[PDB]
Amino acid sequence: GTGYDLSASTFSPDGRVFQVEYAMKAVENSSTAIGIRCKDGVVFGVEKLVLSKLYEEGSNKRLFNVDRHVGMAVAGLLADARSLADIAREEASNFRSNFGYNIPLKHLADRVAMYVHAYTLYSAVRPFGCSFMLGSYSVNDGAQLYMIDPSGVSYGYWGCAIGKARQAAKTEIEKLQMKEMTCRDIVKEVAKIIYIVHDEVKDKAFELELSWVGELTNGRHEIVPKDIREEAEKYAKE
Amino acid sequence: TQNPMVTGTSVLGVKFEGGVVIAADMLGSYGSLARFRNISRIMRVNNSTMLGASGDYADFQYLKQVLGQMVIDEELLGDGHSYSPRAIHSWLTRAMYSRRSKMNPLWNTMVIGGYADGESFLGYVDMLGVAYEAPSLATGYGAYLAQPLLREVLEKQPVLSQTEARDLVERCMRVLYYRDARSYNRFQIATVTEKGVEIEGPLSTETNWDIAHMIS
Amino acid sequence: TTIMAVQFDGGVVLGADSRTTTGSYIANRVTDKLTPIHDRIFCCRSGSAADTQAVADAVTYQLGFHSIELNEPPLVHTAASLFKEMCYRYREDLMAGIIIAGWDPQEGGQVYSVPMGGMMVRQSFAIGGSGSSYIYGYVDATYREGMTKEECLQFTANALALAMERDGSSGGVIRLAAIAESGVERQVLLGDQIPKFAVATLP
Amino acid sequence: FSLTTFSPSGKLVQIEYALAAVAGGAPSVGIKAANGVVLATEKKQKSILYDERSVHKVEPITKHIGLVYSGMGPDYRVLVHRARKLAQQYYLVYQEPIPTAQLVQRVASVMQEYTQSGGVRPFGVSLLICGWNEGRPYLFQSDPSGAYFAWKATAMGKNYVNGKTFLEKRYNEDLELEDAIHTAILTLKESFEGQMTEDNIEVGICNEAGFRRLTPTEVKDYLAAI
Amino acid sequence: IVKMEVDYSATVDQRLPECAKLAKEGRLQEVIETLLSLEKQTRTASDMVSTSRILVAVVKMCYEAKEWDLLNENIMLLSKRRSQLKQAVAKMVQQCCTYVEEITDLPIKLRLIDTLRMVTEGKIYVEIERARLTKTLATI
Amino acid sequence: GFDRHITIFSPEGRLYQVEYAFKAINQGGLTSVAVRGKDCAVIVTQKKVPDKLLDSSTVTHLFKITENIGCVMTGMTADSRSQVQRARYEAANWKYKYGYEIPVDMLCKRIADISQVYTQNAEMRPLGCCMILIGIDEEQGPQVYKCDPAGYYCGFKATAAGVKQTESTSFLEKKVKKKFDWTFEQTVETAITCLSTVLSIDFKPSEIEVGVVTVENPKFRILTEAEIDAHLVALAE
Amino acid sequence: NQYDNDVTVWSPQGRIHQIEYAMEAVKQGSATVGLKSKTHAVLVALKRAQSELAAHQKKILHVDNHIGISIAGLTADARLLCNFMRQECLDSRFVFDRPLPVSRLVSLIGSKTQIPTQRYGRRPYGVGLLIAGYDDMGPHIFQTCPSANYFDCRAMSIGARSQSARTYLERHMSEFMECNLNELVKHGLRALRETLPAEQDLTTKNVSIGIVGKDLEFTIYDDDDVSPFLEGLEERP
Repeated sequence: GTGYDLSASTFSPDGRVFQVEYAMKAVENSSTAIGIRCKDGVVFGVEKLVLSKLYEEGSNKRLFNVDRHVGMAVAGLLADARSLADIAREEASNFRSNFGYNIPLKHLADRVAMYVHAYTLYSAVRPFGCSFMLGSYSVNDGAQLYMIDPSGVSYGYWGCAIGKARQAAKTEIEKLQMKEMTCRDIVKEVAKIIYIVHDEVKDKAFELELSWVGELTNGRHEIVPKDIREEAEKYAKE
Repeated sequence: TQNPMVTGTSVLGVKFEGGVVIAADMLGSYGSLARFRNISRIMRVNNSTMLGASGDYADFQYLKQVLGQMVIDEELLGDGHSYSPRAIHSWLTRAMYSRRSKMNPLWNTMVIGGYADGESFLGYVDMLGVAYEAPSLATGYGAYLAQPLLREVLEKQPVLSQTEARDLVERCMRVLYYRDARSYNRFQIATVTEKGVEIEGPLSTETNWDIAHMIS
Repeated sequence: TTIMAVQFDGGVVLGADSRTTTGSYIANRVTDKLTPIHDRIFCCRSGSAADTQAVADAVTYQLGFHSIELNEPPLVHTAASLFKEMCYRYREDLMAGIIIAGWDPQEGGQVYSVPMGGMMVRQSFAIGGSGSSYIYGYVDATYREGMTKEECLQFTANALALAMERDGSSGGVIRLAAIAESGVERQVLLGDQIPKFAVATLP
Repeated sequence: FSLTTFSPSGKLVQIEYALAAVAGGAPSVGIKAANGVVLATEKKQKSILYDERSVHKVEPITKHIGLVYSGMGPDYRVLVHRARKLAQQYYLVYQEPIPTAQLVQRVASVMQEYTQSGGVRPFGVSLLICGWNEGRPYLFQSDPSGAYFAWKATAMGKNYVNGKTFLEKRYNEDLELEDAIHTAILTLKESFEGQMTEDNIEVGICNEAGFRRLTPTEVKDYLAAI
Repeated sequence: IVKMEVDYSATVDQRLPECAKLAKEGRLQEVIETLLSLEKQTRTASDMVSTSRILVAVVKMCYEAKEWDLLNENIMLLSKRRSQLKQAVAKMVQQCCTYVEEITDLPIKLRLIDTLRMVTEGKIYVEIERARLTKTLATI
Repeated sequence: GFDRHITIFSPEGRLYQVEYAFKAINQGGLTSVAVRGKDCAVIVTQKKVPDKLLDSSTVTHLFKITENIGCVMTGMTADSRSQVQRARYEAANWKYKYGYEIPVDMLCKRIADISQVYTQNAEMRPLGCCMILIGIDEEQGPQVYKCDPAGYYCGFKATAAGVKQTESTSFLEKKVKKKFDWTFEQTVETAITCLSTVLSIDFKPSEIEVGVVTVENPKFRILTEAEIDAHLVALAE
Repeated sequence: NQYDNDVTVWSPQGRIHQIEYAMEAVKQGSATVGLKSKTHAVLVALKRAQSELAAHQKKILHVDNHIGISIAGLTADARLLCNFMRQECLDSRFVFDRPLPVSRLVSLIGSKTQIPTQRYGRRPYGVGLLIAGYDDMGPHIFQTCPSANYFDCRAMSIGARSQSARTYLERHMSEFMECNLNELVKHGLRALRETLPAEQDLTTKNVSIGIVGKDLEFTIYDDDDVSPFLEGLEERP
């Protein structure tokens, strides 16, 4: 690059946008994530590095609630990730105010992806340094899960992972047999996969933030009860 | 906004020991017309706060949408906090005052009931931004008819029990149906308590017409 | 004019009159008041004809765009939300009574009412327009639960016919629209086919 | 900065590069005859996959104003759209003058939003304009930075130099009738590599009756007997 | 060539001999069609041995029921359906080569040229050419 | 310098930014083919799906812009979706402003004008996605057009875009030079065999997604697995 | 290094460099510690003095009765953040008569500071914030870095040589919930005293204390107010 990798408005000689090619590197460097579409819902999971024990119980959590039934598991530059989560919350609120009911996940993912692409198109603004999964469930549309790269577009995922170790997580994700496994065992298995991914081999101790959406929660994307999912973390440990 | 077309009639509510009960009939008065007889004028603000309104039902629906959206946004953050019914009453008060200042008033008189921190709260806000809290509240002709009974009950009994409170509310609804042109014999009664907000549904009051034989 | 909607099992039936009045002169005696907002969603207009047409066309815009961007037929509730927002934000300028109905696979036959003011309500049956105020008792007394397609069609046709014959601002022909999963079927009742309850007052 | 810019000491380097770009390769000759004006151009589509009745090089801006152009067709589209809007606005303001040739000079002058407000990047197309609503014809050229030139015969292609030389040697002249379109086709022939045909060559004529883009039938008729 | 997806070895074992009994004299073509459906299923599952066995069974049924014409259009359809598996068609041609050499007959010349046309579509050096050489020698 | 860094005219008299943006379409690893026929217009692009954890239901590159116009995108997917959204907005806005549905040529013209505005100025950049849109037009038969990151909107009968677009265009030029009209079987088979000869995988009926617009049947039919499988069986016969 | 020049540009190795430089603005500042308790939040800030004649400057800024902040870094765009937080808390007071919960305020600050990290020509707010608040969930201590990524913390310190204070707080953070007000304040004073070189020592004039509790609204204690806390120092410089 050298000369062409200064602003996103400058195309590469081969026809590439090196600003986003570098923004993807921040996502590749930040801690990983995972989201699996269970048979009747979607289960999230993210390891968060407790950089210092001075911090309280899990804060700046990689999980977010963008709408009543929709959750966002994000990785990458966390401040811009939170700003984008606020953008998604505003988009969901606006859609609910205008068209009523709840925003379908495919349309929400498409709109937030178009907003992210608007931020990577220009020169004055810079591409977002974050990649996130949007997971939701409803009785009508089942469970959906869309993943958005820092510059790419939403894609339907049965199971997806992002962050430091995408391939290592995805191998065991594809090893796992989804589409017939209930969200409970999927919660056990996502923690198992995260613990299989390196946590303290080169880093500090990690916390297990896991999220729910499904008919077992009648929609209503909420963080899994951590007190009762500590045993799921224990099964992951074994 | 400027001239309501479909108006909702009176709503009332009283607080008791450990909870509050409000009641609104299910009639949307298109002037002198009983156009809509199966509409709910009571909204669940959250798990521990209820709200009813009297007046333009379109304005009530707009306020319901906005307030539900802001409650959803508040609960999305997952900070453990919530919009206390006192805060909700203040927010509605400010909204009505801002609309009046902009000279686009919201043709609704609203009663906000809640039970948080183990203490019952029962707010009141009108179109002109006048707000306060009282143990018993009523709107429109309800404040003329049902309110005196509540005041005379509360003067001798500063505190109330839930069963006799809802019986008193039912009697006040009967009185309002008897002597209000815009009233209807189908009212919803919503009770807020420590367990949450429970709405009974299309309750009806029994009418007495023995005095009809006193015409001659 | 009079507009009316009824919801039955698996679809809805809409009936509207063809008269639009200006003062005491008949501007258009064959007015088509059943505007198709989408393939399976229809609109019944009452009041200011220009305002009704503008609101219906803008909502048809937004709803078609929204359906295309979802790759799925829109909900009748979504259309009614669009109408309520459009009417409520501009109620002080726009004075129009709108009856919305249609069929979607999510719920089925649905009917909503958005009169002047901008309020939305879901009803088993909806009635509006200048001539509506004359058939309230009949429509309420002669409506059953679980009525089939033909029963709803005939009952709505009768209600529109009586509203026409009684109200001075209503007349001409009757337009019926049956909306279901199979599609929409629109028919016109004219002249002798109008269900008539003759009033032969004795001399 | 956000206008026509980049003018060093005694030069307009960006404008000169724009003129190097408008050298193009579409000859697009124009001839001002006594009866009217002919704007002929070459449509040499890559392969037979492309279509010739789909896109056009000659555009009627109004009733008797016709337009042909040079390199940077995408810029030319926006320019002709702007020209149509400008002519329509003038006709609306000064209602019903049937304004073509008392407007051809005026529309050429209002081709100042064309370049004098370049838009960061100047337009890369030079366009020839024809009009005949004055009892006399008019052929004007507007370039990526200049203004109306009021030509009598010129070309704006890859071989525009020898095309103009051919025009003057073949004596564009003044007594030439409307059928100087034969000479225009001959001038294209010099800057053409192929057996030119009706779809390969697009020509519009603007006489005192009005402007008309000649259909492939008449273009082939003229190309016959050449 | 391509990885096997769904094997039907149990299905062909339990059904193919029963199909042979049901059409011992080959009067039924529904049996041929249903094994065509089964081998199509195994082909979409990318199984070679099952398809080869089905084709070998089909030609063996045609041998025993001596329908020479129906053999000709049957093998034409088998070789031209989607080209199937190159191993399977090369097999089927091989047992066809083994069969045409034992019955003298008049139209075995037609059988020889039919298989020649089926194999001359290409794939000569690849997937068996000695069969085509032997057929040409047989024609000689 | 910065002649090759910003959207400014080169000293040699060229525009290098759009020249790079066109190669951006080749980047991404995909190809698409569009064939206009006697009465229909069919388009097909490969569906490169890495790993099955993705949803093949939503990985598509073809969309409905309106009830009769269907597009296929080639290039970066984010810009592709942005331009698809813009095209849908333009179609809806045209239907609102003018009663009749937007002709496909006019829609391509508007998209090309937007792209030309993008290559104008310097604050923004061109979108690296080439769009091929087809649709039935009355008094015109089937119509196919291509809008490019530059603003040049054209293309007809047989037109392709993607990495190996040149080979597909050459084969389609051979086919169209062979003077025989394609019915609503020959057009589809021609497109399928073109894309297969470009990329020989024999095209298992799951890795391509074909869109069809006929005249007797309007609308952009995104042909299902069964239809593409039937066409593939008929072709390989 | 080219890629380190501007905030908008992104480094090829990953994260951008201007924000990483922005965190050096808070590193180059006087030390400050802030710790939670079961019922109180206490901030101990080192009031850095220019010269003995001049005052020790102002730290531990006041926001509301239940929220108080401590700045560490670029003082210019720090009173701006103080104004923003005061305005938001007063807006909450005005709209629904309740103290704005600290978590929502911190989220607002993070969102507000995130935009300059992406808008060209806008430097990030290189200010380190130690927000002490008492919402309904007990005391809270939050650290806001110029990278706009806030953190919640049982006890956190920022400033020059603040790593030693961080280590002391971590080693003594187990015995933080069950501490009297004076005990916790003395914990913070020992943590801050361990930051400066051995020549420096705590004085009534060079230290500031911010205490907020359940019944105690936020109060900024200094020399005379600090002396009762400064007693029993257990001085081991």
